[PDB]
Amino acid sequence: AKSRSSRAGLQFPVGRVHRLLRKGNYAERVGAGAPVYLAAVLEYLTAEILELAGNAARDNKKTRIIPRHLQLAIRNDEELNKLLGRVTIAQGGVLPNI
Amino acid sequence: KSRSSRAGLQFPVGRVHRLLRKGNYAERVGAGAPVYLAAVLEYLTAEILELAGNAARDNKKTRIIPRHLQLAIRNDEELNKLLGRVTIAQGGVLPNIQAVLLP
Amino acid sequence: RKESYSVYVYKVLKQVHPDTGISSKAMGIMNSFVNDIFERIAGEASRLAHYNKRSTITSREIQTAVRLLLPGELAKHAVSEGTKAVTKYTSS
Amino acid sequence: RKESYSVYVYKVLKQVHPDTGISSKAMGIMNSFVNDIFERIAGEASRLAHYNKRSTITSREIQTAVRLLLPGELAKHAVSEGTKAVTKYTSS
Amino acid sequence: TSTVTKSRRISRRPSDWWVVKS
Amino acid sequence: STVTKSRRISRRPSDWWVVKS
Amino acid sequence: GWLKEIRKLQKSTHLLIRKLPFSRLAREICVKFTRGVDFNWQAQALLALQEAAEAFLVHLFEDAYLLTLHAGRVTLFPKDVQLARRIRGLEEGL
Amino acid sequence: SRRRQGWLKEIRKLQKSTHLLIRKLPFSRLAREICVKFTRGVDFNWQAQALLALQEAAEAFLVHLFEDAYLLTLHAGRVTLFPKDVQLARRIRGLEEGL
Amino acid sequence: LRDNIQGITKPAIRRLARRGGVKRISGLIYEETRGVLKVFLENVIRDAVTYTEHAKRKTVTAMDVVYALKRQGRTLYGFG
Amino acid sequence: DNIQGITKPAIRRLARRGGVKRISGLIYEETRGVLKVFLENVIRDAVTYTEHAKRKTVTAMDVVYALKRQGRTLYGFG
DNA sequence: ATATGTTCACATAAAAACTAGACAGAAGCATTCTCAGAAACTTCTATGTGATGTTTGCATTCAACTCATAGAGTTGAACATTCCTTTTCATAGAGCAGTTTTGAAACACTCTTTTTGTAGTATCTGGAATTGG
DNA sequence: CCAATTCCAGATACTACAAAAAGAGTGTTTCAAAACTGCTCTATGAAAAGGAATGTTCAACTCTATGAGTTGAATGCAAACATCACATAGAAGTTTCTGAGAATGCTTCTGTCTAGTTTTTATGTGAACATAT
Repeated sequence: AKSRSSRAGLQFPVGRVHRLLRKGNYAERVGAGAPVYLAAVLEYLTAEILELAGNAARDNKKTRIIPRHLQLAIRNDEELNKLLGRVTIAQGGVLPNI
Repeated sequence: KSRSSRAGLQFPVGRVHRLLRKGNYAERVGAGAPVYLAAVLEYLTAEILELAGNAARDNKKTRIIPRHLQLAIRNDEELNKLLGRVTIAQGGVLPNIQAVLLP
Repeated sequence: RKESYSVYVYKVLKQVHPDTGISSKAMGIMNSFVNDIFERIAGEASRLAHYNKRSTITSREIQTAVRLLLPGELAKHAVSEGTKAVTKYTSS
Repeated sequence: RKESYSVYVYKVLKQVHPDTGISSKAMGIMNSFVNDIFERIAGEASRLAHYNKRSTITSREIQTAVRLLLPGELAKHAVSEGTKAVTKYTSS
Repeated sequence: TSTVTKSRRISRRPSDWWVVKS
Repeated sequence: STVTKSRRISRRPSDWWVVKS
Repeated sequence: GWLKEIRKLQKSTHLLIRKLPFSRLAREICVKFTRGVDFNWQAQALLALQEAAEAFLVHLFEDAYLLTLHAGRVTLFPKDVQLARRIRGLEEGL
Repeated sequence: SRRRQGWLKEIRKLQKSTHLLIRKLPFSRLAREICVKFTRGVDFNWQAQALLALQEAAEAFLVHLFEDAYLLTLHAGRVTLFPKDVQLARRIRGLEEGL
Repeated sequence: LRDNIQGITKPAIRRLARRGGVKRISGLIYEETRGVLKVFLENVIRDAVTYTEHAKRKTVTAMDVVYALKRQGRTLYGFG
Repeated sequence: DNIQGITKPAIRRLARRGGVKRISGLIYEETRGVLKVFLENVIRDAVTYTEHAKRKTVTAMDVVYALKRQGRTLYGFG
């Protein structure tokens, strides 16, 4: 009668993350606040990437995001480039470097 | 009547079985998986110990020290590729000097 | 029947940009990113719980794993977001 | 009240070199090596079992993980030793 | 240059992280 | 360059960064 | 001439190697490993393999040209690629 | 003639031993200073084995980095090491192995 | 040409080098590039075929390639 | 000035064990900075591991785990 | 001429041999769960065609490169001396870590019902191409 | 080179629906707080010796401009094959169902791995005899 993701004031699902934690054989028990914490972190990272992707798309007179915009947004950020250091984006290209 | 003796091994089978059961790997464990794992572990240990003993004997010694383990590991391409990101304490380096520097 | 994170990504996109769309390959890339980060954090929390002889995964393990995995300002803001979310969820 | 592989390493050494000893630091290094290899193989077998939607770890998963992890000749000889031990164990 | 996204997190561009600076 | 108890040839890691025909 | 070519290629995102030669090479390498049996291939698998290979090659060329500029030249040599593979350390350069 | 090549015998002797090269007390002082700069105001204790392991790891890292940097130096056509060699070695090793 | 390794032509290698930022290339680069590509493909294809024949299938799937690349330390996001 | 405790002869010994023949004067400060960055990263990870548990003493296993989490394995202190 | 290689006493921190004894491992049976075997069918992969136009292969060349050498300037290894800083042999004090109980709160397990992501289907439009200015 | 038109592939919008997750209750288990014990980290004292610090010097190293030898990016033209549209058969990947064998939970009996003693022991240290560079 009331979603847990709305209880936490989020958009990502909480019950699905809880089930995926329970069925991933990570430990024999799972707490109650761990899925909320994980969903909040995931939603924050998603929003952070999507804002820069939308900015990169707007700076090219486009109204739809393509993998090139995601590549630009990820490689033009310091901490995001540090986090995704061993990841390859398909159809993303490279950054213009002389 | 031991399982290790039944499989003709020196490494323990019950201990590996218990470690697999209490390691958060899967809900069920078979019967030949611990035997297979113990056999592989014993084979690797025997290879390393033989190479280290040969190194120590050629070095005119009687006891194996970490230096001999380093010399044995870094002189075998497959063992070197397996332990590529491992550091051995008090092991030192191999005596490798560039030929351009030496006259 | 398959499962993905498309609806939630679209929701947060409409939240951050009301007049912008997205392709299908970009959505697949976002799904892969979410799955990768999930796996990283969950594995780190599991091994943390194993090191200290515990059989439960709590928000403390998640916070420690986030502090260990993300760079500085990202980790600070993610910790703040998670703490705020847990505090809001508890008072209900 | 601690566990190690000292007695088994000593038995293997006596089988290989009957007139050679070993220090304590080398024994600690050997214990570390055994634990590392165990952890690697078990994790790879778990991942393999999860990919194909199975809830059991059998000798086939161990064999495939050994083939995936070790280089060529080491993998061949390890598979030989493993199947030999299995067929000797099941015939009793 | 930089970018101040929501939550006021300054998004900086990578630089020469391989040079020692005092 | 060395034959152990089992007949596995233990070779020295000579070179791996050069393309050989 | 070369400058416009580089500036145009650094802006596009399409694959640079043809599909049929890559498919033939991958199929022959795959049939070399098995016991003579012929395996079928999906199109997405070959596409992913080509994407990964091309990304790897472009990054290796970037590193090799860094080494070339350090050596004091402007022309790329095979020893630059070899030294980059060696410095990458047995896991990334191979 | 004072000494033709003493560096040769020095290298040949140093590549045969396996003992630590940095003193223990300055290393302990530096480690404690950094650790107290990380924590807010608390002063943490340190086991001896922890400091020994840290020193071993640091010295191994430095020796390997020096090997790679001298490879780059010899590629550049020189016999003297420069800081640019270390910088380029870190850059090519990448974000993790190059810090 | 007739050999399958010769199907990777000089224009394609030149385009890859130009995308990488290279300005001037030598003649001996193409064979080295072919050899490096061959080693890369051999490793990835061996791992993928192992993953494929672990299950009782006869068709190579994109997920096998993704798993091989991931276990070798190279994550791919597009074909997940 | 604890960073100055790492003297010039010690850096010389490290470079000589690494195989270096000649060293320039500007290298000691660079080496000090690199060592400082390495120590900062490892000590941050180890202190996080230590304070996750309710302890106030850094142990060897904390350092081992901190090194392992960065792609470096140590065998002597297991 | 000197570090190098080899040789003998010694005692000693270190390795090695005994023991007993909690605790981890083995034997045996009923329960329950899982993965292999069989039949079908439908999607996706292999194969042939027509054109083909699109791209590549081959021959020159000369302006743009690489490579070897020598002179001007810079500097790091080698060495005498000294004294300061690290190392070694005792020495507790006590702050902090390790062990044992337990119980109240937190987490797992089960049946029901609703609501939300999914799979198809029907419309709308951003983006790519071509031509002309 | 940019701007405008038109087309269509690829988005958005729109519904049924079925299965997954809250709601509520019940049984299990586990981890923090308290008391006790011990343990090793830290701060202190007294010698001491050898290794770091200063200063100077000179042969060894780097930088740079230049001439001699090599080559590959640009260009024109003829050939040819990766592509694409279309078609098309059929192989095997997937789904559903069934059933025998293996893992498991539990208990009782055994044998063994490890901590506490307690007996030997390679080898570093000191000093001395030939020797290649």
